[PDB]
Amino acid sequence: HMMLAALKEKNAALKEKNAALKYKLAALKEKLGLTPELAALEKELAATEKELAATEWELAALEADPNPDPAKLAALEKKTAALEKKTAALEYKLAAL
Repeated sequence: HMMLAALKEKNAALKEKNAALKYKLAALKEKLGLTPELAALEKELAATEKELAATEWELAALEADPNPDPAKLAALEKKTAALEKKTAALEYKLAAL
């Protein structure tokens, strides 16, 4: 439960970051036009968003489980860390524009 509570908080921060990146992306599209780089970053943001939605389903099932599988919890933890790195990389690509 302790490790699952932290994963829920990390997921919450990731959804908030993804939303703000959406508004930054759209703002950059206005300032610079639809450049091929922005189109690539939008495609990467849309993908990352879909993986974030999928892992929230895993959080919910693990929360409902009276004895949550440590293996599934560890799989979610590594997936959350990968998405945190992917989102931070996308944030840097956007800030560089």
